[PDB]
Amino acid sequence: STDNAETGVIEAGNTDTDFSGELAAPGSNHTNVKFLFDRSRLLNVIKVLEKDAVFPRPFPTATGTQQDDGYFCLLTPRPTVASRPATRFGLYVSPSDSGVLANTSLDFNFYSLACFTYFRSDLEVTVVSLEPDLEFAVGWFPSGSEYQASSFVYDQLHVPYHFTGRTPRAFASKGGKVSFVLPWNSVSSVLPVRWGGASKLSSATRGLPAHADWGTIYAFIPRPNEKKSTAVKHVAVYIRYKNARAWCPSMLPFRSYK
Amino acid sequence: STDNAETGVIEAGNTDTDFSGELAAPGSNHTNVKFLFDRSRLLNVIKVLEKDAVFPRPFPTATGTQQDDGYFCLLTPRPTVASRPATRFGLYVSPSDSGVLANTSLDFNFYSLACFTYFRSDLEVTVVSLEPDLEFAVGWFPSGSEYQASSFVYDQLHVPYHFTGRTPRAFASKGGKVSFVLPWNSVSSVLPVRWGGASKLSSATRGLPAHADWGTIYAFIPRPNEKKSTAVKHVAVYIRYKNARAWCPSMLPFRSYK
Amino acid sequence: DRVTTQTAGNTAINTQSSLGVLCAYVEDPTKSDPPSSSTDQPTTTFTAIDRWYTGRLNSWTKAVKTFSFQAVPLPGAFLSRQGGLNGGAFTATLHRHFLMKCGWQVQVQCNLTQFHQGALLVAMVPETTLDVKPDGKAKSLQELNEEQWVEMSDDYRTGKNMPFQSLGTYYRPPNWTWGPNFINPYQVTVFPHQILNARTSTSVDINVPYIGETPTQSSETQNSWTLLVMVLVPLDYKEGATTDPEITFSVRPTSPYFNGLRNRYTT
Amino acid sequence: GPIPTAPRENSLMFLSTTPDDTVPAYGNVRTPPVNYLPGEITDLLQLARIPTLMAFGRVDAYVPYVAVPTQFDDKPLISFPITLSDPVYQNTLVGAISSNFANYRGCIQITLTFCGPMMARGKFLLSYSPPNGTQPQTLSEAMQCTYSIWDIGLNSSWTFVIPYISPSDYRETRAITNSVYSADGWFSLHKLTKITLPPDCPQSPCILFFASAGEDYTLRLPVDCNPSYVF
Amino acid sequence: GPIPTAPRENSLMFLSTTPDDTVPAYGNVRTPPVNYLPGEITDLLQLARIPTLMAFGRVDAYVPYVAVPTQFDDKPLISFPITLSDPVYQNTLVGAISSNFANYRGCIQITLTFCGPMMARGKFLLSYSPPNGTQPQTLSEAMQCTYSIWDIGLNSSWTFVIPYISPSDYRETRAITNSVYSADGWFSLHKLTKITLPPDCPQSPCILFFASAGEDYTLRLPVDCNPSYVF
Amino acid sequence: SMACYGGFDLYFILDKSGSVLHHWNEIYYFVEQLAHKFISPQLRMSFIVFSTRGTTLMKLTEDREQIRQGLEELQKVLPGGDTYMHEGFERASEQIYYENRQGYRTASVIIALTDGELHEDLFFYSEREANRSRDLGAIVYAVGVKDFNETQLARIADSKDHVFPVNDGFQALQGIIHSILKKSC
Amino acid sequence: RGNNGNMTFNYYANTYQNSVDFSTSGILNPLGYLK
Amino acid sequence: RGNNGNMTFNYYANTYQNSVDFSTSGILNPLGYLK
Ligand SMILES: [Mg+2]
Repeated sequence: STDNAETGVIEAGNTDTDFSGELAAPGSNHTNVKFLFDRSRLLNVIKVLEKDAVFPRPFPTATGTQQDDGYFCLLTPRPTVASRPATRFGLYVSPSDSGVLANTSLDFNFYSLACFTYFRSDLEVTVVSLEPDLEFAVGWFPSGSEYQASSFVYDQLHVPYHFTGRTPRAFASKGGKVSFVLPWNSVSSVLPVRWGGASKLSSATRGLPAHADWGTIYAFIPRPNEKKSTAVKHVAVYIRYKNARAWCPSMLPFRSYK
Repeated sequence: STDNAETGVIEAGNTDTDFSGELAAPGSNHTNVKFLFDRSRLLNVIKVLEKDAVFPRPFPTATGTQQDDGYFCLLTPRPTVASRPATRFGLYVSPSDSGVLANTSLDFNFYSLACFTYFRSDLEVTVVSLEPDLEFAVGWFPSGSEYQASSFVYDQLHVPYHFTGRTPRAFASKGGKVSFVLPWNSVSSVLPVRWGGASKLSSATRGLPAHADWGTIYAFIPRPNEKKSTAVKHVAVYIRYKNARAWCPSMLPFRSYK
Repeated sequence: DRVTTQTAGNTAINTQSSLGVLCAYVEDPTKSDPPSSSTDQPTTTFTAIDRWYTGRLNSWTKAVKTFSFQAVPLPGAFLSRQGGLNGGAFTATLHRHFLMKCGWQVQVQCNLTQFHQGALLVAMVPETTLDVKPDGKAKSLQELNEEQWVEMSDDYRTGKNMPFQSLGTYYRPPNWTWGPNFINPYQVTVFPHQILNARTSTSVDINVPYIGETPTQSSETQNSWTLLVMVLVPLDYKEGATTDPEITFSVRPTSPYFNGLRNRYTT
Repeated sequence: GPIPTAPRENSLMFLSTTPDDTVPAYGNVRTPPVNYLPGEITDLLQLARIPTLMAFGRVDAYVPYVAVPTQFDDKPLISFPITLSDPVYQNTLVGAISSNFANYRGCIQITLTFCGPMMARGKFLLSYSPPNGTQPQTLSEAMQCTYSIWDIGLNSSWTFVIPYISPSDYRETRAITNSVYSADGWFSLHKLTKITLPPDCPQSPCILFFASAGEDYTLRLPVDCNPSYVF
Repeated sequence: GPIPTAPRENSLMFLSTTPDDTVPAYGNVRTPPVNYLPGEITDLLQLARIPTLMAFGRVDAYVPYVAVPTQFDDKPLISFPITLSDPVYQNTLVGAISSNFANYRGCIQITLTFCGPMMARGKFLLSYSPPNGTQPQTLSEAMQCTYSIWDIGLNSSWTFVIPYISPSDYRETRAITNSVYSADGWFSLHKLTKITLPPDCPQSPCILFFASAGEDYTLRLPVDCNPSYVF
Repeated sequence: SMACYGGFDLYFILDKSGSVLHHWNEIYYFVEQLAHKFISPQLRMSFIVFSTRGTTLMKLTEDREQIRQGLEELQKVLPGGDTYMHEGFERASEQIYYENRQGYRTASVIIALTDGELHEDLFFYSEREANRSRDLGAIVYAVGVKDFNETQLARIADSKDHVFPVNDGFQALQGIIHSILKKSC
Repeated sequence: RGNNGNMTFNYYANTYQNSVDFSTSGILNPLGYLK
Repeated sequence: RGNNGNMTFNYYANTYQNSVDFSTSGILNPLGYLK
């Protein structure tokens, strides 16, 4: 019908508006935000700790720093790099062996439907092993805490300080999984899917939120540091957004035409 | 008694109609349609995926196409071939090794009692392993969806895209089974046991329904593609028709006399 | 009594050996609501398609064996003009609508004298591909004249010859042995049927509703019913009686619903 | 806190016919409605009651009728044992639904139809013998059993309802067992008086046989079917 | 004491979309309130209804409008199949929310806007053909389909609502399948009368196309999305 | 070869498709006329049929009672089914390869019959199996019952010189089969 | 009710367990009526 | 209520399961109002 799209509001018509027709019956409510993000999906495949770690030092990290990379999973749909939140998402195309390949992550199923700016939800974290008969454990520390990185000698065995704490270290049975729901613990009222301000941090970068995360999990093996194995064991972190709310509609990513 | 069978309706008599007799008491209701198809039976023995698959390309498939056959189980009592719905059912009598032996299937217990034309029911799928100590997983995609066939590199391990999704990937415990009931998800109002129309598809063939299915399951092993084994592992798919309704009576198959 | 004139539109038909109208699956198969899979207004019945369409059918000789059938698809006989069966203003509307949802009402006439014997089995057989050669393509008017009566072979009893898809050079072609659009010739009386015996009647009367996997089906590619004249007892007479009695049929669509108007169907 | 349970010996057993549900996976699916479809089979005994044709070996080309010769003989014109595994019952809806079960109970209803000319007059005796040591062949041996005389006239069908005479309440639907002269006895169509046809009428008319189920035919105990229809 | 349970065959199974909760770990967290934020998306169909731009290949530099030449031709000025996988629908909010689903149902609403000068006068025919064997190109072949004539005047937008004409209640949102002339048919913008411009006005004005969803556009069955936006 | 053949065989690979349903009374006359003409004990013959299952109706035998018992079976064969001509050739390929393992330099001759020519998915395998049987050392003749493309049988036989209509077929194969009998030992 | 002995307690709701039809707006009857 | 079929029984309390907001003191409305 006769309209003005320069107005900015176009009323959603039906077939009966211009023609002779009828309204179709409403099919289903699967587009509900609380329904559509309330399902699990893979976030990041992280290695499993076998000793007391060294958490990745903040950027710009110089060479020679003996730290432990690819062990901590900053639980965020936004793009991360080296277990710390980033802006751009980078994947290595031809990863030659000069320098440390930084473990990046992103929630591919989220941004293809993240047609909004702010998003708040609880987080159900399921940590599925990627190793036959792995008895692991899933430590965690909230948004705004740091990793306790040393070891205390119990009975001539370097038991690290990430076995205990006031934060949930769920121990898995052998051949089992770990699943627990994390509350919204960040200091921001919502998580910015898209952020345009500047974080007044270690040198300020536009478009990088400081506390848009549910925390950081890491997997360790419940043995002291003398019982260290040799081969590298991985674990996979699935994530479900319980009780999702979303505000302020925005864009969906640019699907190319080639 | 005196009747006319040219009329087309013969009233079901008893012994008391012509003779001196009595009505026998009603035995049981095991001929009830909702009772008689609500029991599990084997559908198809499918191989278990060990990498990111290539779904079978539609017919006529030419030689040289590197695809993965015999992995997808189009969940239908009607005859299938190469994980796609067919009309005729073909079994290889003397299968010589020229060409790819296409995995056909059929529900033998269904058509011997499918004395009707249209049939609608939910579907309970139990996927029993045929391998000692097999930890598998049962992916699925509905009637009218396609298989997501690639791999995303998590931690230098080609984890395929059939680990995640919005459709149920049930993971089995080791030595265990997978059982879940699927709703009626096809776009047709009922499933035609016998269909006489033509599917206006890739070149149209009479008697072939396009969306007479509950979906397609496939079994995969939850390891990345670098952990590929050598020997072929099978899995068996049992199927139960929950809450069956059936319309429009028809014929039962021709039992021969030789 | 047994004299029922079935007036419909501007075309009425008489019979003086009427067994009765075998209404199928319901009391009144004329009552039919509109399709629920359309968001436009359907073209309902009107008084130029509410009438009978007499068309011929091949003669019934002594050479015909037992169970030799002869299939007349509905609406597939209106569109290919099978047996001189011009659809009139029904086919002029069926070509211009995409979906069509009707229930039929047929009547097969075959006049046997009291000195003939034989029994046709007329039945409205749902969802069959009996008009299609075991090689996909549908039968033209020449191939219905080149055989006159399709013999119930083993390929029809097992459903071995229903149309298939070419699997291509990649797959080894499997030995097809069965397909679900068979005919079990002994169980055709489960369908809405009457027997056209040579000593009770000369006209059977079947009235079927719309059945189909969708609440309305496509117009060009549906075969949800199939008239099926099957010989149970072969014709026999002494030399002097009227050889080769003709068989006709008379199809009337009860309460159609045409949805999805477009121009006349060009392949 | 924890409810102290004690799982049984049949824990983690997959039984195929457990009378119980299971966990949903992909629920809240509104299906499109089937209010438009007529003729719903509520019960598969709505189809055993529909009479279907039998198959008699002629004097894999079998014949649903009995050709009636003009030659006198004191044996039944056709005779077949009342057993729903017998090959005159494979392609009925009575004998092909019941062969997929294990027991039955009630009255088989054999419908006839004289498909000869209208000017034929004749009578047929229709004897169901219970299981004897010897199958009755003489008309006088079959007059004594459960019979009924069918006079050919205007109405051209006769529904001889076979009684359910058996000790056990549910007969076995499949007598493939070490066999004898088979219970449950024999149906037999005797021609009582010869069919008198006027001149210039075809010799040997045809009695088309049907086989339906009674209004008290009841089935029990599903079994796995024979999959030999597909080979 | 112990409640005797019997755990099922799907014990210790991790299903990703189980419609159920799980054990808390770190509860009793009062979150800071979000009463201040306006504009909460309660439902993602509040964004398919917002009209976004389409993308037409010009006569990865695509154009949201249709340049209108001054040369007469009896073919549609632009024509594109109504399929939400078609690349004139990848970067709409209708076709990029629905490509992350499996079914849809309802009315796509194509909004136009004549972004030419104010002194232009013209008319445009707007035909939606249902799926035919051949795409209609002549104006007389598209006059017969579902059309509507749009007269350029003071108000400069027209919302042609494409009907939902389909047999199945929910159409497939992604026709990447062995393909033919594609259901659900073709939209086509025909210029009926030529655009008559006064002197010293620019030749070839521009019809900016939009694509929203109707008031009855409904989506069903989430699927895993294509992650190829990130490569 | 200049060395005479120690054995000499003959394969009647016969179609029983739905297309030959009105022509089986002519195909059966062609086979009996070639069996009851060559009564030499040097020649063995085998009857292979195909519609959907390629089935050896009589093995490679020479006993003229068995061949008469074989020909009394071919008269009562009902046509019908598809045309899997590759499975007609696989039953002969299981017999050529079994008889190449005797130490006798024999000579396999294959006679094919077809009305309804093959679809592309079936012509690809029947051309493949006819290449397989020639690699096993056979001479494929393609006798044609009514209207047939010679090109669809040019690949199946040795060449276009080896494809014959059925009315000329016994006129052709009178001395064509007899030419190797004098060549033999 | 089918092959279902759970007369007592349905854990999952009817929409999740079964699949109900959406809205459009004993005595064994015969399948053929002579009229 | 979300993707939650547990209509019957919540074991954990609402504060432990969810995360309620602390205090400061159907009909799909449009996201843009022309005034
Ligand atoms: Mg042929």
